[PDB]
Amino acid sequence: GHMCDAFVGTWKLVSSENFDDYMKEVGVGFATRKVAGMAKPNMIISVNGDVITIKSESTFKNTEISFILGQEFDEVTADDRKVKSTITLDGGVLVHVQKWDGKSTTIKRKREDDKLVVECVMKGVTSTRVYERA
Ligand SMILES: O=C(O)C(F)(F)C(F)(F)C(F)(F)C(F)(F)C(F)(F)C(F)(F)C(F)(F)F
Ligand SMILES: O=C(O)C(F)(F)C(F)(F)C(F)(F)C(F)(F)C(F)(F)C(F)(F)C(F)(F)F
Repeated sequence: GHMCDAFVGTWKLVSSENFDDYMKEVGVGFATRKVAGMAKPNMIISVNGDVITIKSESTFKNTEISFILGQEFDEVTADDRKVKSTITLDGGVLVHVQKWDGKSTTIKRKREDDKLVVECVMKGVTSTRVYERA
């Protein structure tokens, strides 16, 4: 169970680019966009056998997803979309696709330098969020 060894630990947000535009394209409502943009989340990534957990903690809301690489699962996103999610390990990157309502979005969680970078894409709109170790 070593696929995710470069991701495990705790992380805190450094910077965010185009995040509100990404959320707009996804369809997130105004108030959720404003709370999300204001959060300084702490991310916890952990491995228990085959099951990986990604937890995001912020002042007003936490999320927690647990999954096996390659196995589709149900996710209720923070903006309350009911999506079908699959996360795979491709070239050292966690590639997460969410499918719902005839639409898709991809969240790539990757390593760059000493950082964990989250790249979100919806119909050509890309957000880049950089985390440092907590
Ligand atoms: O509208 C809500 O219910 C909310 F709580 F404001 C929220 F925006 F969804 C949120 F969950 F807090 C959040 F900000 F989106 C978040 F916590 F999920 C996040 F985006 F900050 C993180 F990065 F933690 F996921
Ligand atoms: O920083 C991250 O870990 C993240 F993955 F980029 C994310 F911010 F959590 C997010 F997935 F983009 C997101 F915030 F959850 C969201 F934008 F997708 C959303 F729409 F679910 C919400 F509602 F939280 F904004």
